Order: sequence, then structure tokens, then C-alpha cells
Amino acid sequence: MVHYYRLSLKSRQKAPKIVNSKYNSILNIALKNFRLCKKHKTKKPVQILALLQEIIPKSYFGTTTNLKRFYKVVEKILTQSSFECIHLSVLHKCYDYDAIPWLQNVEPNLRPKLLLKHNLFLLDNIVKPIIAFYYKPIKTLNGHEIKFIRKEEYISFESKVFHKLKKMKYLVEVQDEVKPRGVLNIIPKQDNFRAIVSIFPDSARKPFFKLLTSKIYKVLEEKYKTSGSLYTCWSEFTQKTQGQIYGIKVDIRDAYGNVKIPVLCKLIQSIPTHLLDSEKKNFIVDHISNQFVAFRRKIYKWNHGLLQGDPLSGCLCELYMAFMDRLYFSNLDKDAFIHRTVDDYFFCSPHPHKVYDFELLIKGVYQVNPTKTRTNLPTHRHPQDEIPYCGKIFNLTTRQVRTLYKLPPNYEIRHKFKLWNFNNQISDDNPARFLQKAMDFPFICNSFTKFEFNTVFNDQRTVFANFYDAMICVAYKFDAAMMALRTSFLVNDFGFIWLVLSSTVRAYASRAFKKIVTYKGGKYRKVTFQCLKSIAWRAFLAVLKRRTEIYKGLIDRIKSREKLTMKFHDGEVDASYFCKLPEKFRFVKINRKASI
Repeated sequence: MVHYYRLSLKSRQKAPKIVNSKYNSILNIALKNFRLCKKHKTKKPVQILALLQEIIPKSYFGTTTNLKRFYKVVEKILTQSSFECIHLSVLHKCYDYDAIPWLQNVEPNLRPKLLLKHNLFLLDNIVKPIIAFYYKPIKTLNGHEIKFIRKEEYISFESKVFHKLKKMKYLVEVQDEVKPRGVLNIIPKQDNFRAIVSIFPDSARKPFFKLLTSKIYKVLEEKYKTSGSLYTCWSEFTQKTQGQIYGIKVDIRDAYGNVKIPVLCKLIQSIPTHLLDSEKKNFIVDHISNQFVAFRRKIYKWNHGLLQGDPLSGCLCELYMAFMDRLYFSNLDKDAFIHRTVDDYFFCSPHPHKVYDFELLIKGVYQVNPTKTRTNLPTHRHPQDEIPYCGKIFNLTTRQVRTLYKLPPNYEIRHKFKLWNFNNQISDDNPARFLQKAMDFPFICNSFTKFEFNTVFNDQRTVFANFYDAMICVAYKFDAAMMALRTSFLVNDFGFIWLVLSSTVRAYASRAFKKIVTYKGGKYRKVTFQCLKSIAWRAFLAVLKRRTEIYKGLIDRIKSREKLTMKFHDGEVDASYFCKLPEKFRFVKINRKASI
């Protein structure tokens, strides 16, 4: 029932000095050379795919081919995404079982499962462990992307930051033998840093912290106002506002850290006993003012707002932010547009001076990241009609809204996906069910919301563009899943693609249609089903042309068996946008390769 092998570096085991009788004696030599490699180590740069060559003797694989078949799995671990795994079958399938010495006087039928048991050993005892020995995995937060930084370079950074936390008195040394509550790490967010703690933890406080987290979220929806509906706010604003819309999007800096601990406590107190009694009066208040952390075998005290990674910080921030929000954000123009989230405000107005002033107030009440501030004020140096907010792009002039796709240059588009699910594992002999799950709706469901397919304020062309761009994402995952099929599944007969892909195209054009209808508007003209369908096909072709040598057959089938020509019943819609890969997606990498 279990076919997946997690590429995650978190499965590595403490390698033994020698293997027992269940393993061939070859592995002993390997384990031995391994121990030697962990000593010759120098701060000098190494490549895991080269040390293993010194560790696992070639006498193990027999022929270069078998050696290469395996070291591919290593490269997968070296260039993995969070949640990625392969089929255990790939560890024993195809291998030239004759060229393998230690498996000769072993019955030809018992060989598959034996090689599996061994390749796994190496992977879990040497390969993964030596990777983690030199490097440190870091989740970049931009999807399931993972970067491997040399432990030396990471530690050096961790220190630079650690001392900064000392001098700025965000940490203070103590002497207690207990109460750390957790250990703090330093994740290199972009180019700044983010200091976070980790609960030890204990299950004797977890169903308790849940009741608290939930109870505080209740105080929010019962005592404090909501930001309202983004779709509604932007709808009504554009409906009534006829002049030039002016707006600013500000990003609050260190929301968790800029919390005034003294005040948040007094906020927890004033909470009506209806919800939360004298238990919060002390505990939640106590927890906040007493956030101790364990670092380098020393327990420093954090006194800079709330700590990230603390089970309480999540809700307490939303309570403190909604409190502040209520203090200095009451008297905003009632005819103006306002919208807040985690740490992002979005103020619009036909009167620029009011937008101008909102920023001043917002910079007075909070601290902001100016580099992430987006506006169209003349007073700013980089005006833009298009400001990003809540995964959508609002054009202050055309009033149009498009999905926000965070795709940095050179970013590997595959990471954006979670093709492998460890709870619902798909056997290697069934590629159809795998390709299907990949082509589901759940993931791109965000690009299929009112914001994209509404016709109240969005032009006919914008809706078609929103669909095309979202289908490109799908199309990009199709290629991403197709790679997995020929690497893990080891598919040779590529024919079932047509059944899934054709169903995928039709299914989505329908998803669009129904959505375009549910949110029709005065900007509507006519969205013919066959048109939506064409865009979907136009999308797959755009992403597919990136591997003309691989998808040659698939492309031709689309160009001949499908009517790609779409009939926009609307005139003000440039159709040439669907005849090429959108520039937004023109910079993603679709070519994997190990480097570390």
C-alpha cells in the first residue's frame, strides 16, 4: 500500500558501524568510507553528487548505467520541493541485474526486492545524512521551493543576526534551567531575517492553546469590525467613483514584533467575560510578557512584541492589529475605499490629498516596508496604475482586476506544485490516476474566483486574459506532472494523456463558463463555451512549445484535432495574447539540475 519514498531530508537515519546479516557485506565498506568522508571535511566547497562517488564503491552498481540510474534519485533529493517523493519501484526497476556482483549467487527472482532494500539503506544512511551533514535546507516561502545553504555560511549568518538581536536588546541572557518553551532559529527571509521560535512541545497544553486561539478569534468577530468583502468594496467604489482613482498599498513591517506587549495585555483584560474569564486575565497576559527562548545552550528573554512560531502570537496579533485599526482608522472618508489584512492596508480615493494623508497616518501609527509600498501618488517616485493586494492586481485607472502570480526570474515553476500526496499514494502502474489528481481544480481554484470571472467591473477581455493566464498555470503543472511520470512512474506508453488532457480542457472551460455566468455584469457581451475551450487549448500549446522536441506529437494533435480559433463576440479584445506565452510566465525555469 506504500509506494512513495519521501525525498525530504528529514527521514535520514543514524548510520550503523556495520550492517547485520540481512544486508550484503558490500554495504560495510560503504558505511566505512562514509565515516571517513565526514572527517576530511573542509569549509572548501563540495558537491554531494561527488562525495558519494568516493563513498559508495562502484563495485556496488556493477555498470555505469546502474550507477547513473541511482545517482538520479540523489539529484532529486538535492533539488527537491517540500512534499516531493518518488516511487520506491524506481530504486529497483530497469537496473541491469546481471552486472551486479553481490547479487549473482542470489536467486534472480529475489534480486528486485534485495536491491531495493539496499539502495534504500544507502539513501537513508549515507546519501541523505551526508547531504544534511554539509548543507542546511531552507523553505524560501515562495511556494514549495527549497534552498540548500552550507552549514558554515548559514551559521555565520545566524551569528551576525544573533548579535544584532543582542545589541538591539530583543534578547537578554538569564540562567534558569527550564522554561525555554522553545528554541529560536534564524530563517533568511529574502535579504532581511526572521527570528522564530519552536514549541518543544507537549500535548498537555495543545488542546488548550487551541481553545484559546479559537476563543480570541471569537472576540475578533464579535467585538471588532470586519474589513468587509474585498469584491464588494472594490465593486461599489468603482461603481460610484467616476474620476481618477488614487490609491496606496502599504506593507506593515514586523507586525508581530512591533506589538506593544504592555498594551496587548491590557487589551486581553478588557475582553468582556462573556468570552474569556480570569484565565486569560493571567495566562495569555503572562505568556505574552514572558516569552523565553533557548538558543546556543543559553536561555535568552524575548521582549520585542510577540514571537513568530508561538501558538498564541497568530491570533493575538490579529486582535492587536484590529485594535490599532480601530484607534486611528475611524475617520476615514466614508466614500473612500479601505481594506486591511494580516499586515497590508489598501486605501483608495478620487481625492489624491486624502490618499497622500492616509500614508502619513499609516506611517505614524505603524512601521512600513517602503520598498513594498505601491501607489499612484505624484509625490512618489515609482507611480503605478496597478497595485497588488490580496493575490489580485487592481488597476486604479481601468478598474480591472487580474490574478497576482509571484514568479521570480529563474524560479523553477515545478516547486509551485504538490504532485505527491503521502496520504493518498498512487501505485506506479497507474499513471492515469496520477495525471488526473494533478489536473484537479483545488489548486488553481484561486485563479477561478469572482475577481477573475466577474463582469461587473471587469472587461470581457480581462476575463479571457484571467482565464488564459490561469490555464497557463494548469498547463505548466501538466508539464510538471509529465516529467514525474517519466522519472518515477517510468511511463513508456504515452497514449492515455489524450483522455485526461481533453477532459481537463473541457472541464475547465466549463468551470470558467459557470463562474463567468454566476458573476455576469453590465460589462458582459457574450462568452461562448467553444471560445473558453479554445483559450484552454491555446494555453497548453503555449507552455508545450517550450519542449517542442518532447511534446511534438501532443502539439500536432491539438493543432489538427482542435479548433484553436476562438470567436470573441467582443471587439475590444486583443486575441494575440492567446497566441503566445504570457510574459508573466516567460521567465520560469522548466529545467531541473543539481548544483549543491
